[PDB]
Amino acid sequence: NYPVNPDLMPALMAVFQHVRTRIQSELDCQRLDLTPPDVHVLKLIDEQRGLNLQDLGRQMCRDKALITRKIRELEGRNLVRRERNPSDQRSFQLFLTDEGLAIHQHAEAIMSRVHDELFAPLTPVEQATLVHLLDQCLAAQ
Amino acid sequence: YPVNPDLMPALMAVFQHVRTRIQSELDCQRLDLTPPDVHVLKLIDEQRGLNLQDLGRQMCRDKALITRKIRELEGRNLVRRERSFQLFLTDEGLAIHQHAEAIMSRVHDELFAPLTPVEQATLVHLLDQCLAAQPLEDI
Repeated sequence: NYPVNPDLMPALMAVFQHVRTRIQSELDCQRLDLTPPDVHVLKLIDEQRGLNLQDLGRQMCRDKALITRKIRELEGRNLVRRERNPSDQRSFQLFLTDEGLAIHQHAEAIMSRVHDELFAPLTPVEQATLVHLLDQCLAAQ
Repeated sequence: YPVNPDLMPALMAVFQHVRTRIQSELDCQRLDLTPPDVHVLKLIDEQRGLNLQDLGRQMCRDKALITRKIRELEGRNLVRRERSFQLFLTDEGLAIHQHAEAIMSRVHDELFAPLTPVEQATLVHLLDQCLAAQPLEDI
């Protein structure tokens, strides 16, 4: 618990803003009509076939009400589909339509490209130092 | 230079932590706002005369979604509109915004407090590094 440097909050926020700006710009130029949260959601559904709406919201630290609307949005765009769960058949399983999987694979490709561009100016040690300091802030909360 | 696999996840984790803390704090102070609202109010305050299209660009969200958010903030008497329409905070908007601002700095202070003064200064340098490549050119 030491005094807080005044430049930190503004500096952190400028990085967050620069990242979403650059990502959005590359997403829009490939005309995917997706935002980072959408890409995030498709990625989680693909990596866990049969993912549950409840588990989706939990993994993302978001109220179910929010997650349901986003899913509703993606379903309305034919990127996501829901099907009654066979097991306890009281839940609903999430799956990517063929279009959703395709758009997810392309969005991810541009994501890793933007990531490389954003952190390239940083040496391997500078990056690891950045990860470590960020990690220490969180671990002490 | 290879890209560290844990860097974006670390940044996203910090983003998530800040968002949930701000939300929680806003709920405790009963300001009836979400983190995105705070962000919107901050951009309008710091860029006087901002129009719907610019706000949309900075939020990285489409005009349709941004239009709805502003209509809600107008109905709540926090924002007012005035070839393009400029956005201004109302007196209530300025005050609510100032509340959010205090909550914002408190959340960031708790996040950074555990770091030593040297770790903080170093964090700032690394963060400055993550910003757009070498620009400056006066000649």
